[PDB]
Amino acid sequence: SGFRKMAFPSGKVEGCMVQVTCGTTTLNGLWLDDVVYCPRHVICPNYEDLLIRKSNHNFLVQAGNVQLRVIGHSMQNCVLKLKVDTANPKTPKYKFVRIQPGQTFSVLACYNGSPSGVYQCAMRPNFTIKGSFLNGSCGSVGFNIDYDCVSFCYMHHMELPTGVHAGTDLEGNFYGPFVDRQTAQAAGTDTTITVNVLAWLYAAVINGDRWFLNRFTTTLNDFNLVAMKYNYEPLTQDHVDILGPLSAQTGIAVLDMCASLKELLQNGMNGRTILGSALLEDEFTPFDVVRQCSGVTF
Amino acid sequence: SGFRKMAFPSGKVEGCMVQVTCGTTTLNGLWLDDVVYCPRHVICTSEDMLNPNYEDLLIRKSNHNFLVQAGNVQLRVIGHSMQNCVLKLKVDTANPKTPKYKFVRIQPGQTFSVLACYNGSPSGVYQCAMRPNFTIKGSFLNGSCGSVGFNIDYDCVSFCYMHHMELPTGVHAGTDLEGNFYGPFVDRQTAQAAGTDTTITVNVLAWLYAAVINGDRWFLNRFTTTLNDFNLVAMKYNYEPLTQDHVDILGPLSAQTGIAVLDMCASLKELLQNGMNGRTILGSALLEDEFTPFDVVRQCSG
Ligand SMILES: CC(=O)N1Cc2ccc(Cl)cc2[C@H](C(=O)Nc2cncc3ccccc23)C1
Ligand SMILES: CC(=O)N1Cc2ccc(Cl)cc2[C@H](C(=O)Nc2cncc3ccccc23)C1
Ligand SMILES: [Cl-]
Repeated sequence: SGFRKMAFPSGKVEGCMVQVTCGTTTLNGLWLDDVVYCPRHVICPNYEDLLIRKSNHNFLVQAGNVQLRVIGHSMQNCVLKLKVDTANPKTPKYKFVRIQPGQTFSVLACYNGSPSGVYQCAMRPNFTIKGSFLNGSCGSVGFNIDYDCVSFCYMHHMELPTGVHAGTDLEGNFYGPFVDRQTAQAAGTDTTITVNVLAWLYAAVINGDRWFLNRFTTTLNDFNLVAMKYNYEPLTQDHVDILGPLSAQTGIAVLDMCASLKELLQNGMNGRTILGSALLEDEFTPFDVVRQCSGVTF
Repeated sequence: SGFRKMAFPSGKVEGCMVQVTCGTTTLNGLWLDDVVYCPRHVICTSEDMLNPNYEDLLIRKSNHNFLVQAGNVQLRVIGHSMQNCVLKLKVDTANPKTPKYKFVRIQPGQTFSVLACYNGSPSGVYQCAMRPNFTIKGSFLNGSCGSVGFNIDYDCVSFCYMHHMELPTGVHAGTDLEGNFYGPFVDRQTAQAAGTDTTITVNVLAWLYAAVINGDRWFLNRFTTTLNDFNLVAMKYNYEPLTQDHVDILGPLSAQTGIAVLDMCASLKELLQNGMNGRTILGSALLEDEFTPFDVVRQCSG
């Protein structure tokens, strides 16, 4: 029993965190094989013009108390790829994956190439992450651990005026309509990840919380009309199919749980809580619920 | 900016997780140097659990009865001893991944990270607080026994909890790394119940200071309170009494924000009375109590 916002074990990622210094700028790098990946704003804009003026010895890379010598440098979108002489012995089995909004991942927050914390995050529908980052956190990575392979999905670049965070996949492609420079940028209007709220309602049912259940069901269209009114993401047939295992395990049809969410959206919690929360939680995917309520290890 | 329930990087702890098997029972062990620490109930059957004489059960065991597995490598148990409710399995290999570590016993309200494991394999990390009733609100399934709670301060891992059992209310009970239980619990299947829980007041105030540091000031008021009047109100909402130690501990946050601890107490009294009125504090509709004053300073400064 119990339901916590759980992150993947960070160990495999910790062995990849390095410090990247270029001029006065210090941020984090991800060292995989003989390449160090970091936000290209470390050189700061005409990034091709700024990069051509740099030599390899301008980038000081530090792995623990050991300096790595940079032998090459190239830019891929908004990421700088610093070729180094030493291949990281702690390099795990890894993939670079771009995630979709609503998908969750763990963030290993670092300062000066040193991991300080791990937390669970969701890619908001507005392509921002509600993270916890201070200055120096740039280059901190987001990941999922699939069996023994680390899927790198996020590299932190900046903080938006509302305190939310923006970053790229490991190929330098930003999540959202953001750019890596000091200009007027704002996070768009956010929405609730519906499939994730339903998944968390199934996790509450598995944990004995059933007060919100009702005898009612709904059509997917009737629910999507209600969801749109509360700034909830449209629920697709794919989401309904994805919730299938949880629906079979609890005996509550996805549209039956949708009718519960409909009543929670119109009537509220009425002083009650679900899994210790007075708000409907949307940062647990259906897979996160199955992994935590069945016990998958890495 | 931002405030998250943040756990410590688990890597140092992951390199210590092993699987301990005794007959049919399988649980996790913490391998530090040449010793594997695990709950002593690994020697028990499900029947024995009501009234087990652990000294009697342990004297009947030999070293080769304990199968210890570190990854895909079986470790050879060369000795065994019991220290309170922990079994210390001396092994023939010192863990090369052994970090700088300390065994620390924590007080209620203190927080720590939990690396939940099954079969010596880490599956997740989350943040926890030792409840005032000496239980932890964890996320644990069968086979999680032996999972550890820790803090990482600088480069040293402070081991503070080892998971032993789940109480009937879904909450968890365990020991420090010396085998001493937190709370009036025993490693037995006897009728045990978690006492009435209370909110860790110093932690709620710390989280209100974190909200102030992050620009949330809606809940502040023009009032102050005496410490005694705050506790008289706090007790009515099942909040832990706030001591002068707590007031002193909140000093740095009070200085940083400019809001006296007893003024922050007056805000809390008002939030208890009024509720949130559809508003949130740090993305939460409830008053959060699993962030200590130390956690807030570390997350809001470095
Ligand atoms: C002065 C400032 O805030 N910056 C401007 C900026 C613009 C564009 C890009 Cl790509 C990066 C950045 C950096 C930036 O967002 N850095 C930071 C990242 N994550 C959290 C932070 C929390 C407090 C401060 C900085 C943080 C630096
Ligand atoms: C009732 C039961 O399964 N057990 C009886 C018991 C009594 C005393 C001691 Cl010290 C240990 C234990 C074990 C126990 O609590 N194991 C478990 C630990 N953490 C979460 C669990 C979640 C579901 C099931 C077991 C869990 C086993
Ligand atoms: Cl303590």
